[PDB]
Amino acid sequence: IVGGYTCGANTVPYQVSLNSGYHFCGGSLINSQWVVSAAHCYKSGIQVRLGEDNINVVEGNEQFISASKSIVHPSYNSNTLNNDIMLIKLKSAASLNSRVASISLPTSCASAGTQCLISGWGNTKSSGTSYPDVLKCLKAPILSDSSCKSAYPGQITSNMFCAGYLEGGKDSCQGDSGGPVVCSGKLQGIVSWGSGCAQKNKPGVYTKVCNYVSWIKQTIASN
Ligand SMILES: N=C(N)N1CCCCC1
Ligand SMILES: [Ca+2]
Repeated sequence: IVGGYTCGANTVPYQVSLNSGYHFCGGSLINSQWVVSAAHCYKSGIQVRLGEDNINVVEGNEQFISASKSIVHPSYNSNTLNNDIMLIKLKSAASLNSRVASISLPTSCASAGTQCLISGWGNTKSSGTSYPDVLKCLKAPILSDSSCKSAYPGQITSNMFCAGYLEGGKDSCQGDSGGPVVCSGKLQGIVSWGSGCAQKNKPGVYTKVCNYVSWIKQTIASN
């Protein structure tokens, strides 16, 4: 996250870190046994880390649980990033409390102008590299579809939205991928792609979760 603030320990209780020997992507806990992340974060050998603040220090609220099954969306296209969503099943259920909690799925899609919270452990610089150890947060609005399409001609599908600031300076960045965009207490986006980080006229692009609720629910019911 570029241009954000330190969230505070366990203030984003649905945020997870995906670990394969190191943090590589975020995700969101949607019930006690399932996480949703970005398809472009897929790899084998995932450990899900819940209850994290500092990802390099054991602070006492962590739960570390291996994945048993990953499911990339059937129509994910790695060239265009259309349908950039995956589900991860945990080998055992997490123990839910005030510091480790699920986030609700939306019943309706959010409109442009709605303020949302984006969070992650990704790079904090738009030039160069500095990775934080503690969770960072950013408040940002959903942008109109017309603004989003004008920023990225030919690249925005109905399964994507833009959020952030056209003036630059505040955005998600590398290592934030897969993490949550929460608006009015519901999961509306997944950190997906963008051009650089925090550049003028190049806002972040997010997977539009409201289009996937039926697939999520059906998949969880059957796996
Ligand atoms: N929001 C931006 N700029 N991103 C998404 C996360 C990876 C880098 C590009
Ligand atoms: Ca920790």
